[PDB]
Amino acid sequence: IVISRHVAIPDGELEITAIRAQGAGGQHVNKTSTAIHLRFDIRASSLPEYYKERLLAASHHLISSDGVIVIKAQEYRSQELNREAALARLVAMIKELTTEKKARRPTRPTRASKERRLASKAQKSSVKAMRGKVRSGRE
RNA sequence: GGGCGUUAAGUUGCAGGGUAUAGACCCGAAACCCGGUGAUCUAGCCAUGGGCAGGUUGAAGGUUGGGUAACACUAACUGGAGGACCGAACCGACUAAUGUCGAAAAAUUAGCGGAUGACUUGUGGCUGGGGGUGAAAGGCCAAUCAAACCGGGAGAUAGCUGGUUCUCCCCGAAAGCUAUUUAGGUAGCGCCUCGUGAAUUCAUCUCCGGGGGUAGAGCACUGUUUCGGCAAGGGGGUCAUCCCGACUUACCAACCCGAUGCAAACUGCGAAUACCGGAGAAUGUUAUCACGGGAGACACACGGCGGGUGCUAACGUCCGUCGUGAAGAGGGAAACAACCCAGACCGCCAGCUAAGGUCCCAAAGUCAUGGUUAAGUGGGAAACGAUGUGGGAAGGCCCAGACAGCCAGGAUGUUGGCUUAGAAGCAGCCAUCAUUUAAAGAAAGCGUAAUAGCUCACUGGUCGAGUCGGCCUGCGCGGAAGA
RNA sequence: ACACAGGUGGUCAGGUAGAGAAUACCAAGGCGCUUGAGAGAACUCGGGUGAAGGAACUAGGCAAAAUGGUGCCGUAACUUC
RNA sequence: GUUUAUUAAAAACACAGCACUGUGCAAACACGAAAGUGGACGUAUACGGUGUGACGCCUGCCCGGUGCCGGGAGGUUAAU
RNA sequence: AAUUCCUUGUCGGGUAAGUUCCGACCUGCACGAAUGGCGUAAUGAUGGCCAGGCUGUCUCCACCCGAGACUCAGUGAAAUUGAACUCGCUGUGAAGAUGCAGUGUACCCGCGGCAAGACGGAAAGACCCCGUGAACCUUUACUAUAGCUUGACACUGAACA
RNA sequence: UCCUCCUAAAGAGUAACGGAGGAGCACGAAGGUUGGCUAAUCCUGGUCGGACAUCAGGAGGUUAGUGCAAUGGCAUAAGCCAGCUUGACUGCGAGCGUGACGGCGCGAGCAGGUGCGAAAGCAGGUCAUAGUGAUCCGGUGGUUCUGAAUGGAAGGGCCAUCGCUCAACGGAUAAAAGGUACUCCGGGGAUAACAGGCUGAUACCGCCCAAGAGUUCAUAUCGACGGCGGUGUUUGGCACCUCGAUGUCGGCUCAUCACAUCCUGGGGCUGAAGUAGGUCCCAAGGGUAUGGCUGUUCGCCAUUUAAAGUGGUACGCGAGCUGGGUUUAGAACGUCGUGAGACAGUUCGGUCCCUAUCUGCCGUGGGCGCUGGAGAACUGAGGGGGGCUGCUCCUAGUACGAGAGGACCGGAGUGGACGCAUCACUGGUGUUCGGGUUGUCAUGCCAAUGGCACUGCCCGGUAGCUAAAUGCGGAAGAGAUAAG
RNA sequence: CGACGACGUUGAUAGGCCGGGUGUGUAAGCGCAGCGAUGCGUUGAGCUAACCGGUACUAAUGAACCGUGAGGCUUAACCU
RNA sequence: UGCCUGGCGGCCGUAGCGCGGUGGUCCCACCUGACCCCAUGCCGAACUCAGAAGUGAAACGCCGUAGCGCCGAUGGUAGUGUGGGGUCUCCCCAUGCGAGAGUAGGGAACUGCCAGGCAU
RNA sequence: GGCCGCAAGGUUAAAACUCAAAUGAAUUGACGGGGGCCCGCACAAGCGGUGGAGCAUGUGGUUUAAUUCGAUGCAACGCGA
RNA sequence: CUUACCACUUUGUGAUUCAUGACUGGGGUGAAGUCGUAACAAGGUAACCGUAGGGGAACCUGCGGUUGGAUCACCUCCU
RNA sequence: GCCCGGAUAGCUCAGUCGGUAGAGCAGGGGAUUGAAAAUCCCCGUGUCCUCGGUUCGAUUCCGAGUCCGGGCACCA
RNA sequence: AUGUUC
Ligand SMILES: [Mg+2]
Ligand SMILES: [Mg+2]
Ligand SMILES: [Mg+2]
Ligand SMILES: [Mg+2]
Ligand SMILES: [Mg+2]
Ligand SMILES: [Mg+2]
Ligand SMILES: [Mg+2]
Ligand SMILES: [Mg+2]
Ligand SMILES: [Mg+2]
Ligand SMILES: [Mg+2]
Ligand SMILES: [Mg+2]
Ligand SMILES: [Mg+2]
Ligand SMILES: [Mg+2]
Ligand SMILES: [Mg+2]
Ligand SMILES: [Mg+2]
Ligand SMILES: [Mg+2]
Ligand SMILES: [Mg+2]
Ligand SMILES: [Mg+2]
Ligand SMILES: [Mg+2]
Ligand SMILES: [Mg+2]
Ligand SMILES: [Mg+2]
Ligand SMILES: [Mg+2]
Ligand SMILES: [Mg+2]
Ligand SMILES: [Mg+2]
Ligand SMILES: [Mg+2]
Ligand SMILES: [Mg+2]
Ligand SMILES: [Mg+2]
Ligand SMILES: [Mg+2]
Ligand SMILES: [Mg+2]
Ligand SMILES: [Mg+2]
Ligand SMILES: [Mg+2]
Ligand SMILES: [Mg+2]
Ligand SMILES: [Mg+2]
Ligand SMILES: [Mg+2]
Ligand SMILES: [Mg+2]
Ligand SMILES: [Mg+2]
Ligand SMILES: [Mg+2]
Ligand SMILES: [Mg+2]
Ligand SMILES: [Mg+2]
Ligand SMILES: [Mg+2]
Ligand SMILES: [Mg+2]
Ligand SMILES: [Mg+2]
Ligand SMILES: [Mg+2]
Ligand SMILES: [Mg+2]
Ligand SMILES: [Mg+2]
Ligand SMILES: [Mg+2]
Ligand SMILES: [Mg+2]
Ligand SMILES: [Mg+2]
Ligand SMILES: [Mg+2]
Ligand SMILES: [Mg+2]
Ligand SMILES: [Mg+2]
Ligand SMILES: [Mg+2]
Ligand SMILES: [Mg+2]
Ligand SMILES: [Mg+2]
Ligand SMILES: [Mg+2]
Ligand SMILES: [Mg+2]
Ligand SMILES: [Mg+2]
Ligand SMILES: [Mg+2]
Ligand SMILES: [Mg+2]
Ligand SMILES: [Mg+2]
Ligand SMILES: [Mg+2]
Ligand SMILES: [Mg+2]
Ligand SMILES: [Mg+2]
Ligand SMILES: [Mg+2]
Ligand SMILES: [Mg+2]
Ligand SMILES: [Mg+2]
Ligand SMILES: [Mg+2]
Ligand SMILES: [Mg+2]
Ligand SMILES: [Mg+2]
Ligand SMILES: [Mg+2]
Ligand SMILES: [Mg+2]
Ligand SMILES: [Mg+2]
Ligand SMILES: [Mg+2]
Ligand SMILES: [Mg+2]
Ligand SMILES: [Mg+2]
Ligand SMILES: [Mg+2]
Ligand SMILES: [Mg+2]
Ligand SMILES: [Mg+2]
Ligand SMILES: [Mg+2]
Ligand SMILES: [Mg+2]
Ligand SMILES: [Mg+2]
Ligand SMILES: [Mg+2]
Ligand SMILES: [Mg+2]
Ligand SMILES: [Mg+2]
Ligand SMILES: [Mg+2]
Ligand SMILES: [Mg+2]
Ligand SMILES: [Mg+2]
Ligand SMILES: [Mg+2]
Ligand SMILES: [Mg+2]
Ligand SMILES: [Mg+2]
Ligand SMILES: [Mg+2]
Ligand SMILES: [Mg+2]
Ligand SMILES: [Mg+2]
Ligand SMILES: [Mg+2]
Ligand SMILES: [Mg+2]
Ligand SMILES: [Mg+2]
Ligand SMILES: [Mg+2]
Ligand SMILES: [Mg+2]
Ligand SMILES: [Mg+2]
Ligand SMILES: [Mg+2]
Ligand SMILES: [Mg+2]
Ligand SMILES: [Mg+2]
Ligand SMILES: [Mg+2]
Ligand SMILES: [Mg+2]
Ligand SMILES: [Mg+2]
Ligand SMILES: [Mg+2]
Ligand SMILES: [Mg+2]
Ligand SMILES: [Mg+2]
Ligand SMILES: [Mg+2]
Ligand SMILES: [Mg+2]
Ligand SMILES: [Mg+2]
Ligand SMILES: [Mg+2]
Ligand SMILES: [Mg+2]
Ligand SMILES: [Mg+2]
Ligand SMILES: [Mg+2]
Ligand code: NA
Repeated sequence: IVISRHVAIPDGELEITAIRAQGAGGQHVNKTSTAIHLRFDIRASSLPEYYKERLLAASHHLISSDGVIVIKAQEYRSQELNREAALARLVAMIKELTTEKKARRPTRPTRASKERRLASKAQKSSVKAMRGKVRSGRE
């Protein structure tokens, strides 16, 4: 229920229910609801802004069209493991969907290249000057 | 000196208890090993005969004619290969329904795959049990297969269930310790019973001799803890470089000092109760101890008290002590082993009581006296809330008039000089009755930026006689929602 | 185990339509499957039909429906021709 | 094509092809206490085992480990 | 992906909506080259997905034809079964009551039918644990052993260097 | 296995997968004896030398040390330092403590032979408790022992002593790993999975204090740090029932109950202008979606609805149905393992039985009763069924509002779903009516018919039954209340 | 299945019959045209199940059986 | 017989610290010297010996002094055996036992044998 | 895309898009870790030094209020001074 | 009234073409960047052509081919 | 919820058994070069994680915290 | 001997 030094998941918006797992187990998996179905609204949730407008904007299999982080944690057996695991997946995915890429600063050409350009310009011009038709005043 | 003996009479039957070896209280395995019967189903093979309606495609090749130096190549006709196609018999078993004490220990109905083959089938033969065979599933080997069937070892073994058969009488436990490839068995001991022997032996109570370190308490000690003083040393720098700063020596700060607590692994203190002795009275069917025969038992549960663990959860678990149930009926707690009373030898159409009860179901008080409760509280629940209602002690205000009503004044410097573009009697830190009378602020809730104003705090007038809160308290109410 | 919807090798194998030992109706031949008689309810079994819609049922078009023969025209990607 | 008769008919087994490898024929190997028989009245273009499973493109690195093959120098080593 | 936990990854397609499907991306938990890798026309009672058609599979079932079912006559079983004069509820209780407590209802008795209960019937639970139980199977568990293999001795001798 | 503390309830003992530590040794001096001595740590000065070296004095009090853990001790020291020495002896041992036993432990004194001391005296190991191993089988030495005819001897015995992380430490063998989903047998609810039960940590719900947010204002709403409960819906805990069987996910069909109400119905506050909301009381009468994906409860999504409630009922219901999943035996992929095999990891395939006796319930009768007998019609105790609601319009562009927008209250009409009834319509069916038609057999033959082929395949179709077809119902009203 | 409703010769209870309806859809035979298949006339005929209105033609027969004979006792309002 | 001192015991903080004072005929104490018995893990510091000059300074002993330590009642409280009760993770009643700390207060020790000196 | 190939590939054979060049021969030069001659304290042969220490001096750097400006490779760094 | 013809239209299956598509292979340009030096002299291993293999890339290696590659008698005679 | 190996100059690491600071890289300053490389010389780096017990001494020993990969958290 | 780049 914690992300960073300032962003905290207040846990008042963490609608966890317990469903019956999918897979093997015999007569325990049929009858012991252990898959943690974690639901976590995003819009009306009291996380800081710049989180809501980013989570809702991004497209991820967990977050629904109503804007609810949906987790189906059934990778472990007992509800303590599944609850800690679903909370871990939620923490991780909110971390990952709230980290932003750094702003690529687009560079300018080097001053060495600018002077190389101007020197090539001057060299071809120095050639072209004495190139071509010569002027005269005599006949 | 010490260990073992030294005093006693054994022995032979008979009956009985126990042990030991024999199956040894009976029934009950999975299996193991022998010696044999099985390939008339089935897996494979061998030999010898059978079966495959009908309809499709149409290869190689062959002929012919081109085309080639010759091939090559190509066209037509021909021919009929194929684990080829469609499909009946035949073989099989993919889907579904039915059937599931069926018609059938696996079928039937409708569909389905192969259907000239690595096919199918008839007759006969061969391969055999840790062996056969296997287009491999651990499949099949006579409805039986991760080692067939029959007989024998064999009554295997079974620390495991189940059962144990007539009667009466006396005594009558344990589910603990220790040890265990040991935990659900067993052995010794503790507990039971039957004998033998031995002492005031043992028990109860009283007095006396005792040692504890628990409850309690305490902080001299080990840790811990909050304050305040004491605080030098750490301390930022505004200690200025080698020397340092009366300020920071606010912070920290050991100890000390004074107090405040806490502890199972703390004790400068320390009970009750148990326990060990000594002595004595009374009582107790000698209940004590030693030896000998026979055991059972070593899965205990609850309740009270002291505790560990758990969450001061569990009808949880693990201990100590006691009791009960187990192995104890009866009365009571509606029913309810373990809670309360009480320990049933048999009979009685007798009586007194215990716990519990007395209006009716249901035996007994509509008992007596004095109170409380108004909620079915009694007859389920906490924090908390409440002018519910008894009782107490005390305090405040009161016939110089008490509290509440009542028409009603309560204010000019008080926008106060005052972030003053308002915080105006009532959004500013600051204060600022500071005159007037009995009273009245440089004032609370409102337009609150306040004038425009409201009430308001306070005094007076009537009314007149109780009133104000606060505490202890007893019984109550709300909090109090479930299939 | 039964007077058991099972299994059992070989031969003969007619007419009409059909390619035909499939199939449908028949001849020679054989049998009416060893309890019946009523009634005409649920419900089950084997079936027929269905408005409108058409997989919305569902695990899944299981089932059921549908197509289905001969002759002629045509017949794509892909290909090991 | 075959399979779990009697709940699995498949992606499982087989399969033609491929490779490794043993085997010189009294073959290897197997059933046999042995004789013998199969292999096979076969002879390396053949047999047995192993793995993969038509066809096309292919099949990369490691010999440290375990196994197999080769060595015999040395060490250790049995009966005697 | 027959391999992928996160996972319903992301993207595109398909659908109005697609955890499956198809095509890609690669972050391959844990593909990978004859214990084969990749692709592949044909084949497949093979697995997944889609569309056309078709229909009672379905909203939503309705009617009808037969065989049972039901009544009559004949023959006539079975599983099960302590006994029975065999109610509901709330509670108690070896902790999910026909039987106990309290209470309410219910004249005795059949026939058709349903199946919630009688912890219904069937199978001394195939799950789990225990047995100082068993079987098979695996292996660099232990102990052996068949077989394969070395050497000595024997059958086995001679001459020579 | 052993040692120490606590738990341990003031004799001993006393358990737990309770809380804390340690040992598997060391030392011929770290023992004995005689003699002697007394710390740690602060303060003050002193070459290096100081935070802390050895140095001197004061304070202190054992707060040091005891070879090693903890406890009990220790100053007469058991601590520290010196000289001599080996009593770290040999044979015994009154008594006693502790053990079920095996054993363990303390021991004054006696005989011998010693050390220390002047001597009394002390000394058979260390301040104590840990530092360990039963028997068997053997080894080596010694020996008044035995010695298979006799003498030897081998061997055996007694004494000394050696070899066992036999540490699973009372030690089953000198010698020991696994799979079984191919399983089998004996048992257990003594002991697990589901279900039930006890509890409620967890979960869900409510309440208390409430700083603060809310342009100001704690409460329109939310509520920080904290606190008190309730429910028995999850996950748990425990193992009470069931292991001589209680079938388990989901689905379908059938419901039933609670209210902690999703809609409808009635209210309060509102940061409620109106519509619309938010929240909190009352309320269970009725209603509460179809689809795509997945086996899914769950969820996402599309589209509706007035609403798409939360829960109990063996997380209802399989002697009602399915079997996709989970769970058999086949097979494969990834991974692990050398291998058998294994995987709450996938993937393809995979037998779901029962004739209802009782209770229950849906209907339906027989007997008898109710008092002469009989046929009718009823009263009505009591019980059951039913109770849902949208849209449009008028009220009215009215109230309100700046305008967009837009009422309450009250009427009307048409729908949705549900139920009852019926066949006049629309139809379906209608194998019992009529016709068409393929093949074939027969009626001698043409014609006409009949049989059989699913009713042969079809086209129609009467009555009846029926829904998709039509009509009708939810009331209005009254009484007594709920919140208010 | 019991049951419930109707009727049992003074009868429409069922069956049949007549008529009607409804449905199917122009029967067979005959005649004509056509070589024939077929078509046309008779001919909206024929058949018509449960429906409707009637009609004793058949069957619902006289009977027999069960149920009987004034209804307990005691108290109370009256003629007695 | 009384004072003082020495040695050895009783008891082991009422019995000890701290402050203040007193002793030197005797005893004790320091002290002289270490030549000798003897010792210093170096040193007559310690021991040891031979001595007595001086000293009561320390130490020792004696008398006041509570400043401290220490002892500490009566009551009450906690706790508890036993038997009941409850509003039962803790209390109450009856009865029995009765703390710890604290309070008033106490408290500057008492005592035995022998030896010596002093005074009788 | 076609035809061919088993395959690697071959063969037939474009366009979008950009660039004002891409090229061939030949001259002069520069360069070669190309050749051939020839030379200079270039190497070799030697002698003595620098880098090592201190100092003077100048720069680079850092600092300052400025540390004035300029050279900055041989050809600046006891340089203009 | 009906018979053949044929528009329009509806099927089913192709053909071609146009636009479009996750992702991808190359290309060109820009080029300020990174890693190398392959080529140009004997470019320091001559280069290049074909072909096959490998590698991060220029390219490297193998087989064959071309010169569009620079000196080419470095212990010698007298022949 | 732990547990297996772990916390070391500026960095990759070594390395012992109480009395360790060792290697390599890198870096700096030179040497060369026209200059950057590449090379050739010279130079020095930590108290062995915040710690908390022990010991006369902590990196070598036992426990909280960074958690490195992870290992397990399975059975009906 | 190999021995890059502005
Ligand atoms: Mg599993
Ligand atoms: Mg065996
Ligand atoms: Mg035989
Ligand atoms: Mg067929
Ligand atoms: Mg066929
Ligand atoms: Mg045969
Ligand atoms: Mg198998
Ligand atoms: Mg068989
Ligand atoms: Mg066997
Ligand atoms: Mg025997
Ligand atoms: Mg037996
Ligand atoms: Mg008795
Ligand atoms: Mg036991
Ligand atoms: Mg046992
Ligand atoms: Mg205490
Ligand atoms: Mg303390
Ligand atoms: Mg204590
Ligand atoms: Mg026990
Ligand atoms: Mg018993
Ligand atoms: Mg009793
Ligand atoms: Mg009783
Ligand atoms: Mg009773
Ligand atoms: Mg009770
Ligand atoms: Mg209350
Ligand atoms: Mg018969
Ligand atoms: Mg038969
Ligand atoms: Mg036939
Ligand atoms: Mg019959
Ligand atoms: Mg019928
Ligand atoms: Mg049909
Ligand atoms: Mg019909
Ligand atoms: Mg239809
Ligand atoms: Mg239709
Ligand atoms: Mg359609
Ligand atoms: Mg669907
Ligand atoms: Mg089908
Ligand atoms: Mg069909
Ligand atoms: Mg096949
Ligand atoms: Mg076969
Ligand atoms: Mg089968
Ligand atoms: Mg078969
Ligand atoms: Mg294969
Ligand atoms: Mg390979
Ligand atoms: Mg090798
Ligand atoms: Mg070898
Ligand atoms: Mg996906
Ligand atoms: Mg998608
Ligand atoms: Mg894909
Ligand atoms: Mg391989
Ligand atoms: Mg393969
Ligand atoms: Mg009968
Ligand atoms: Mg009950
Ligand atoms: Mg039934
Ligand atoms: Mg049963
Ligand atoms: Mg069993
Ligand atoms: Mg004790
Ligand atoms: Mg005790
Ligand atoms: Mg001594
Ligand atoms: Mg100093
Ligand atoms: Mg010692
Ligand atoms: Mg010791
Ligand atoms: Mg032994
Ligand atoms: Mg002899
Ligand atoms: Mg043992
Ligand atoms: Mg043991
Ligand atoms: Mg043992
Ligand atoms: Mg398997
Ligand atoms: Mg039990
Ligand atoms: Mg359970
Ligand atoms: Mg505020
Ligand atoms: Mg509030
Ligand atoms: Mg149990
Ligand atoms: Mg448990
Ligand atoms: Mg228990
Ligand atoms: Mg139960
Ligand atoms: Mg069970
Ligand atoms: Mg309510
Ligand atoms: Mg109600
Ligand atoms: Mg009503
Ligand atoms: Mg409802
Ligand atoms: Mg459950
Ligand atoms: Mg269920
Ligand atoms: Mg069933
Ligand atoms: Mg179910
Ligand atoms: Mg049931
Ligand atoms: Mg199948
Ligand atoms: Mg299936
Ligand atoms: Mg009702
Ligand atoms: Mg009609
Ligand atoms: Mg009709
Ligand atoms: Mg009809
Ligand atoms: Mg005829
Ligand atoms: Mg005819
Ligand atoms: Mg016939
Ligand atoms: Mg019709
Ligand atoms: Mg009303
Ligand atoms: Mg008529
Ligand atoms: Mg006509
Ligand atoms: Mg006619
Ligand atoms: Mg007292
Ligand atoms: Mg006291
Ligand atoms: Mg080309
Ligand atoms: Mg030189
Ligand atoms: Mg230098
Ligand atoms: Mg120099
Ligand atoms: Mg110059
Ligand atoms: Mg090159
Ligand atoms: Mg070169
Ligand atoms: Mg190069
Ligand atoms: Mg080159
Ligand atoms: Mg290479
Ligand atoms: Mg950790
Ligand atoms: Mg450089
Ligand atoms: Mg270095
Ligand atoms: Mg570069
Ligand atoms: Na190898």
